Amino acid sequence: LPIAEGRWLDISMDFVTGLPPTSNNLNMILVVVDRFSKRAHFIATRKTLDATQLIDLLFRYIFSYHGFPRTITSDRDVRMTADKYQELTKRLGIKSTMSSANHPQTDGQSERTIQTLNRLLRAYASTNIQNWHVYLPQIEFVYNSTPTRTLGKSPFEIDLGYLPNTPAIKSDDEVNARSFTAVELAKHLKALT
DNA sequence: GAGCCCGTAATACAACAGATTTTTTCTCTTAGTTTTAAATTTTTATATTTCGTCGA
Repeated sequence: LPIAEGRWLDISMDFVTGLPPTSNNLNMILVVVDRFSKRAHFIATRKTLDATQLIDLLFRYIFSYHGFPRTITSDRDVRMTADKYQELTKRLGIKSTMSSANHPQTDGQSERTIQTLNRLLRAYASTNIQNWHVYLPQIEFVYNSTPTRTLGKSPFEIDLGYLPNTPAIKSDDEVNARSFTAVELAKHLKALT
């Protein structure tokens, strides 16, 4: 699919199920992957919270509070083939670009994130049933800070510039400790783009 | 060629592809039922076993 845009104007998301319940939360995987920077957010949820009517859009917007996208790529799921979802996205100026009747490879990068997520979920899933909903933000923070392979830079520092706290600045420069005056961010952030 | 060390660095290969209940015999395990044979008495002559005691 088209390569990249201005910091996740193209985006992907998908669902996987089979997760064990903790508070009647047996979906808990609404993974949204910031395709350009591969920031790859995923927020806990459930099947019965919404069906794209009341609360699904609300945490979709609290994710989208950090920037509206311009293109979705998703599956033929009933939570996104509804008339309510397509029309609201059209009024938002954001395309749908659904899948092709059990062809999840259109959502490949989100599903590849899930494949990376599942291993880390098993790593952090010792307390499988009792209390583990605190681990998804932990898995997010670990996975974003870890450098990938296809780009050589961690997806956290690709968009935000700097790395998270406890600086372990590499031997390139001090440029990854970019937390200072913001009027010159545009030039080098476009260079990183 | 010929190989070796070591230090980087490419490199095909595979996982994400809704998850769960059933379906049909089998095989330990563990608790409830059923039929039946057996623990203490008389007893009667027979015999052998094994104690138990006594004797010069």
